[PDB]
Amino acid sequence: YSAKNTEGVTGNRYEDSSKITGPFDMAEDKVTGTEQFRFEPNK
Amino acid sequence: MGIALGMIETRGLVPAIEAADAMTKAAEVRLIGREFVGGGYVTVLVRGETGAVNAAVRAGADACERVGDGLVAAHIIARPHREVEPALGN
Amino acid sequence: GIALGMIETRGLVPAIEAADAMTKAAEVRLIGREFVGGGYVTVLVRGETGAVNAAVRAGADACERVGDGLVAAHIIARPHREVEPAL
Amino acid sequence: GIALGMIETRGLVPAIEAADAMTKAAEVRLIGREFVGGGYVTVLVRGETGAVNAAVRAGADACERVGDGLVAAHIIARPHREVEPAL
Amino acid sequence: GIALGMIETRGLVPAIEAADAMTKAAEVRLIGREFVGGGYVTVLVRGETGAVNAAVRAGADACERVGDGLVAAHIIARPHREVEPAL
Amino acid sequence: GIALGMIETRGLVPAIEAADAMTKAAEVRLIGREFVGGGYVTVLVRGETGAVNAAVRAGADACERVGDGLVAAHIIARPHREVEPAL
Amino acid sequence: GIALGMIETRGLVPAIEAADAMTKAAEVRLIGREFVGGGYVTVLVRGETGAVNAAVRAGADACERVGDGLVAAHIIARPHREVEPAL
Amino acid sequence: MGIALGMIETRGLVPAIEAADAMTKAAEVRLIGREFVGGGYVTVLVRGETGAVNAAVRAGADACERVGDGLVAAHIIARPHREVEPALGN
Amino acid sequence: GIALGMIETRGLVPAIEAADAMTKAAEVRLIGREFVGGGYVTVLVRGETGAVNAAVRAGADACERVGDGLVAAHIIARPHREVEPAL
Amino acid sequence: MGIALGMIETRGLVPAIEAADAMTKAAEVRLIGREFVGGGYVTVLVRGETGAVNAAVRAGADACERVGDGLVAAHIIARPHREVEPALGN
Amino acid sequence: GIALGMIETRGLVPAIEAADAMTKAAEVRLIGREFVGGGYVTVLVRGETGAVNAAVRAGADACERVGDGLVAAHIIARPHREVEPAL
Amino acid sequence: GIALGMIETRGLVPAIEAADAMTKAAEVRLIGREFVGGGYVTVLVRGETGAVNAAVRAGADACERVGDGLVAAHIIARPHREVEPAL
Amino acid sequence: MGIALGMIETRGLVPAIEAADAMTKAAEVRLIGREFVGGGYVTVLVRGETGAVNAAVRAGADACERVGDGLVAAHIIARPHREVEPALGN
Amino acid sequence: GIALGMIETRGLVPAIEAADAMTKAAEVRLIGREFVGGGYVTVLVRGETGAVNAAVRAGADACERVGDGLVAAHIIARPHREVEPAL
Repeated sequence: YSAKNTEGVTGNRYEDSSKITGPFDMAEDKVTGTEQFRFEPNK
Repeated sequence: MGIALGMIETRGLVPAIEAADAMTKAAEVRLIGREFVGGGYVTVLVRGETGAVNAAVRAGADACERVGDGLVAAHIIARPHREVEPALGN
Repeated sequence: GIALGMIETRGLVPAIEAADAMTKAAEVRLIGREFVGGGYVTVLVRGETGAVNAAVRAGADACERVGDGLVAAHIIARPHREVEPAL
Repeated sequence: GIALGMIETRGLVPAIEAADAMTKAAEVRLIGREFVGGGYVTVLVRGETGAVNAAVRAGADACERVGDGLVAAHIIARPHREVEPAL
Repeated sequence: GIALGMIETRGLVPAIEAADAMTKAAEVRLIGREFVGGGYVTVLVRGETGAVNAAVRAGADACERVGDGLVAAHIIARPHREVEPAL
Repeated sequence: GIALGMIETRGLVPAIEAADAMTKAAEVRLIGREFVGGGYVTVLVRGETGAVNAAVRAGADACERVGDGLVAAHIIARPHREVEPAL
Repeated sequence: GIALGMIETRGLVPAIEAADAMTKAAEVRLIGREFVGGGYVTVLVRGETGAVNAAVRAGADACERVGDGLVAAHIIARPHREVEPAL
Repeated sequence: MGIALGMIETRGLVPAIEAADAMTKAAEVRLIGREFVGGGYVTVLVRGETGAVNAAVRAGADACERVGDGLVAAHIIARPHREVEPALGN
Repeated sequence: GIALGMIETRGLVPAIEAADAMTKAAEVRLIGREFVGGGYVTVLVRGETGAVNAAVRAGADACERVGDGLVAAHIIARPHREVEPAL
Repeated sequence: MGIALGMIETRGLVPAIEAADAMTKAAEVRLIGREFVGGGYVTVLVRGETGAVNAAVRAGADACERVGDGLVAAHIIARPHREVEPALGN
Repeated sequence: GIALGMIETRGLVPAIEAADAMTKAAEVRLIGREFVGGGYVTVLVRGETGAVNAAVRAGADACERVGDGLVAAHIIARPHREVEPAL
Repeated sequence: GIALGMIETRGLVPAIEAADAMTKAAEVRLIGREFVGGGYVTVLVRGETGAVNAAVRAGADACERVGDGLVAAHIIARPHREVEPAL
Repeated sequence: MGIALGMIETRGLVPAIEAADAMTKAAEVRLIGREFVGGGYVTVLVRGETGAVNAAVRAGADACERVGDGLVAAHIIARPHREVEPALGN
Repeated sequence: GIALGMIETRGLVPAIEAADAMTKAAEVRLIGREFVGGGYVTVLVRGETGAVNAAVRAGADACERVGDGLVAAHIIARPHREVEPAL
């Protein structure tokens, strides 16, 4: 019962937020390796 | 011994096997648990480094969203507490 | 052949008839008849990838609409060694 | 772990709460609690690359709303050995 | 770790400077430098997954304007056990 | 198995990642890497025809974007016995 | 393998060219060349299930344009152990 | 010494023997077989080098289009698999 | 006998296609497998003149729709003895 | 023991720290000291030969603008005087 | 007579064509062949001055558009001793 | 002399022009000449960072207008140890 | 031996060997190398006296450009360095 | 060091001003104070390439307006040993 509430994917504590970071801020239309960009995790 | 825990629940054993196969084909993650919650919920438990766990779990979510009834959530913990570990069966 | 052919369904009637489809379709050997819970039953067999493909085919034809119905049909081609302890 | 994560913030309270976020999100050890001056406080943590990255991202996402928020949040994967006396 | 990253470029200067970035940004072991032929030069790094993409960090934005420029920067989360003879 | 699979691509990035896709996708052994020349790199795998067929599909859709793209892909089930010197 | 591919047509000109297609298509072992009567001619070949599939696909795809062409291109993966004594 | 197959289907043995004689009057080939399929279906199978086989079957086709029930098919397999020789009887 | 057929194409995949067509078409032994460089790959077969022609036809239409296709297709009628070192 | 002195000003400790890391990575030059100026000003002081110092300082200035508050000052001293040495730990 | 004729062309198809033309239209001796790289192929023949002239005429004639066409035909009438290590 | 000065071009003409410009303009050591393939040519010098800078300026301003010219002129300020064994 | 270096690079070795013929026909120069750069570039090294090498390179640049695709790159080197000799076959 | 930097000027006052800028601009030792005759005065400094380069640039662009003015300002990096008589 009780409202199965379909809901999909959270990627909680992803560690991909672009901020002060420094070594990050790279994926920006670049690299193009693995899945760090593919099918963005739409938190 | 990988401390980062990746761990995913899904509806049905087929999506669980999808997730586990993606785990073992994605990164340096060691599957540590495959348990049946009940009512069709099956959870997979893998260990590894933070980056490896993240990549593997996201690959599993990608490979699992469409198979069968599909997963309901994907979750990763980075620095798990040692007190939680007995609840996983150590 | 080591590839995994494995099927999920609601209720044990489709699971058993799908296992029969497995064993009469191609060269396979069942290594799992799992009770997932809540009516979910999984049947899983070993064989080469072509044989398991053709077997999963047959399992699917007579299962989606027999009994209570099929949930998912699947093919595994490379069972990872790390997956083996889980099976 | 030689991977070095480190976070600047405007206030001791966000600094220490972000340190707790670092520690609970990832199993890494912190080495520095520095008072820059003018309210700027820096926290220095050590661990492997993935762990420190996940920890710092979690702390940056959980620290902006408390006090004056973040000032900077960056990590170094393989810091130089001669940097060690600086911290 | 054993995670495999690697980068190509059209030339040897961008390739070697990218390898410099690989070994400077993160502490990843450098395992190979190969001439594909006709100017395609690739370089291979191994290490932790976070450390692997951490190496690729500096290379990607260091070899874009060097010589003919970056060709490809895709990386592998894990290679298989029999890929090594082809490496 | 004597079935043959082999694909061609510009640059070794797509080559190795597609070989990885093949070796996670089906029971295929990478029997050859060939720097054909002019940026062409080809991978050769033995295997069962269904397995190597699934593997060549995986390699094909692996690098639609990786590197600068594919060049060719196909399947051979029975090469002639005298093509071994060409293998 | 244990799988049986087998194809029938009016006359054997299509049957023999289809047998050539069998052999050029996949690793398969031709075992039967049967003149049914009145023009039906059937070829019985043994091989792996996917090999059988590729073989029968090629034979059918090469049979329509010759003579009266295909009549029945069947595929079977595992006949029971009491069937091959009649074969 | 030739391995290529040149061979003819005919409804009726008249075009069958006419095709065989066209084979032997066209190019240097030897007929490896004459087979009664059933229901008037008859084949002639000849062996030889590719060019001779092609010329022979050319002449046979040009000769058997109208004779009797008529020609059914002509086909020129040039390199059968080693396992196909038993299919032609050796 | 010594009649030389040979096919040039772009890359190895159509080269393997052409070789397979050589071997499945007529009585020819492939004697040469050259990676010319810059993408050109050549296959060299010997046999009877008509057999060579049939093989060349099969190769020519077997390696053009695959990859970027062939660029050249030739048939030596008789290689002069002086050409033997070239083979 | 290259006497050439590079030294970089940053608002906040972050840009100073990756400034030092870039100093070390660009060239094998030695850092003589980091200082908390006060008011958020943090300064890095490195020593080495003139060309290596120039390259390292250029690299650090490149790497620090985006991260944190960014640069405040950046310049190269080729020949620090003897009278400035007591300011460097007499 | 040691007059040295030589031609260069894209792809070794027209190269071997015109080498056969060399040895097929004049009484010259084939001292060898060479694969320049990137599709460039040359052939080196030796013989009488007028004979080598007619030979290269015929070779360039048969090489002109076949495949990718001829690049440079040439005749030297009196090669020097120092050239022998270079040929 | 850890500073790694580096030049690429198309062909040995600008390559050795750059090389002797290196060794004649400045008192530094040339460590390597390499042929990338496809015409790209590689020269590697070592020396003091200022000396390397002067040398590379000299070569880059001396060799660009000869032959096909310079392609990749770039030097490393603080080269890492890890790349040297791969040199 | 005369250290004076002449080297000529061309597209394809037909102009390269024309240049080599000009070398060995002009002056006291010995071809010390015939190498294939890659992708079709072919280049030749000769060594000898300064004036001899200069005259030879003159002859090559007179008789090389109009041969097929022709000359791409030539020059002279007057007094080559000792450290270049390892790059010259050592 | 082995790097030689050196300048003329018309008048001794600008010469010593330039040498003064030499000796404080960068770590360098000066070796020559030569009176050419007719008013040309030459200053000879010895040091490493970066120091001499920076020092000479500073002294030249500081001495341009000083007195009558400079003469020439270009500097060699790695002088040949043969310049020993210049000592």
